[PDB]
Amino acid sequence: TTHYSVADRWGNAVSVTYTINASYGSAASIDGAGFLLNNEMDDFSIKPGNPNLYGLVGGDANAIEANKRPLSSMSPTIVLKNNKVFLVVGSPGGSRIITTVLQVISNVIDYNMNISEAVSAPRFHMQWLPDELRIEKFGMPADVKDNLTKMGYQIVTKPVMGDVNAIQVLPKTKGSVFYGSTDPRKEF
Amino acid sequence: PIKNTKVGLALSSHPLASEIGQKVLEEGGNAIDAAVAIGFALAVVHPAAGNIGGGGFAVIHLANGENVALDFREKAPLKATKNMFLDKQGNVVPKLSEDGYLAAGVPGTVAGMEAMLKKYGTKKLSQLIDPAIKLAENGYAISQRQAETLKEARERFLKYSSSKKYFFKKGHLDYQEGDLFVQKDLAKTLNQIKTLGAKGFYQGQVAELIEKDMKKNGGIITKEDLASYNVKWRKPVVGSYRGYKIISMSPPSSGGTHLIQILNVMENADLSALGYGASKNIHIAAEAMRQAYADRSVYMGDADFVSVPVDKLINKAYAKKIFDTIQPDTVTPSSQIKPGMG
Repeated sequence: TTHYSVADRWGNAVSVTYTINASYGSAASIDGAGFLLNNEMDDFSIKPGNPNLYGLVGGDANAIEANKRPLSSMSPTIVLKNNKVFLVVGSPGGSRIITTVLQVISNVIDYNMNISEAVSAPRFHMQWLPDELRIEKFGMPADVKDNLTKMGYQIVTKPVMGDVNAIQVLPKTKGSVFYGSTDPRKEF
Repeated sequence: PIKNTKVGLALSSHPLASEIGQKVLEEGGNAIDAAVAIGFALAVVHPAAGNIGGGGFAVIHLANGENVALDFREKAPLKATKNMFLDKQGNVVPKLSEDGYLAAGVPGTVAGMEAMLKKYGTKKLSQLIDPAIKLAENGYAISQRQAETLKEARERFLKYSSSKKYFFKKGHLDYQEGDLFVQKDLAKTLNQIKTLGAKGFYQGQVAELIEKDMKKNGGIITKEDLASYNVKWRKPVVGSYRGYKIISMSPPSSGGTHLIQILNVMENADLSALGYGASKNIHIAAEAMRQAYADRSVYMGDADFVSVPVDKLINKAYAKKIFDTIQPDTVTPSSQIKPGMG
C-alpha cells in the first residue's frame, strides 16, 4: 500500500490511499500488459475466525460474495478547521493504518506537534487480536514500558509502522502556507 | 517540514512521482489533476504498492466546501464464491488467497483515476499520464529500498512466467540498486489508457490479455468482470475531534469509521495535560483501539451487501460508554471484550 496527499492554492485537497495489498500484490503479472495483480481477496474473511495477512479476523459481514468489495483498513483522511483544509493525511500498513493515522492527528491536535514532528514521533498499536501492545524500536522508554506492563499489556517491539505523507495548511495574512512531511520510515 | 506558499504540495512515497505531481501544480493543474498524475506515476516507479492492477480510495475536499469519497476498491469476480479458498475438508488452502491469479479482485485503480479526473479535474488524462509513460518506456533507477523489497519478493515472482519476464533481468536475476528498470509492456498498457481512457484498460486488447491470462493460470477474472467494473462516489464518514472536522473513508473501508470511533473515545480525556507518550494517555488510546478492532471483526464489510452500523460506531454516546469502562491502571483483556458492548 501507499498513500499520497495533495492540496492546491484554490482550497482543494485530495487524500488517496491505493494498493495491490501485499508488497507486489499477488506477485503474478498480466502477460502482455506488464502490471502486477493485487491480492486484495485476502482482505475478505476467507473462513470465519481465520486471521489474514494482518492478523485481521471476520465472519459474515466480510465474507466473500460475487461483486462484493473486500473490507479495507485504508484511511485517507482530511481534517478541517473552521471549514478550511488543515491536515491531509494517510498511511499504508494494513491493520496498522487506522492507528498510524489517528496518532498523527492526535499528535497535531492534542500535543501541538507540527506535521514533521507528528509524523516522526514513535507509534504504538493495539488491534485486539493479537492481544499485544506493539511498539517501535527506541519509541518507548523503560519507565513507560514498565508502567504499561503493570497495567497488564504485553509489549512487543516490531518493525516500524507506516509511511505517512501528510500536509498541514495554515492561514497567513495573504493566502496560506503548506507544510509537508514524508515519513522517515518507508515501510513499503 | 517541506514548504510551499504558492501552488500547494503533492506528496508521495517516491520522489519522481512527487515531482510529477508538484509540476502539475506548478503548471496550473488542481489537486485532482496532480493526484491523477501521481497515481499513474507510482504505478511505474513504485510497483510494490503503486499500481494499475489494484484499487483504493480517494477522500476529496473541494474548493466549494463539499466533501466526497471515491470508492475504487477491487470487486470480487462474478465467479467468486464464499468458500473459494477452502479445500474439500473446509480448510484454508495455503497461499491461495495471497499468491497468484485467484487472489486478485477486479482492478479499480484505472477507473478511479479517470472518475476523479472527469468529475473534478481540469487537465486532460492524455497529458497527466505522459510522465508515467515516459518513465515506463525510458526507465528509472532501482532505489536502495526497492532493491531490498524486490529481493524479498523473489521467490514469489519465480512462480509466474509473466512476473519473471517483467521483474527480473535475463536469467531471472534480481534487479540491483542503480539498475535501469524499463517496462515496455506496461508502457503499451498506459498508452492504451492515454488514447482510449479507462476503456483502454477495461475493454479491447488489454481486457483480452487479462481474460486469457487469467484462464491459462487458474484465475477467474473475465472481460465481463472488467466491463462491469464500477467506481462509487460515496459519502465520506465525518466526525469531530476537539473543534476539528474529521473527513475519512466510509465502507467498504473500516478505516474512517474506527478512526472517528477511537478519537471519539480519546476525546473524553484531556490528553494534552500529560502530553505525548504518557502511559496514561497511551492506555486510553489502546483501550479504545481494542474495542474498535473487536467491533471491526463483527460489524464491518461492504455496506452494499451487509448492514454496517456506521452511525452507531461513530456515535459519541457509544464512545463515552467505552471510555467509562477504562480503568486507571489495568486493561480489559481482549478475551473479555464484547463487540458492540451489547
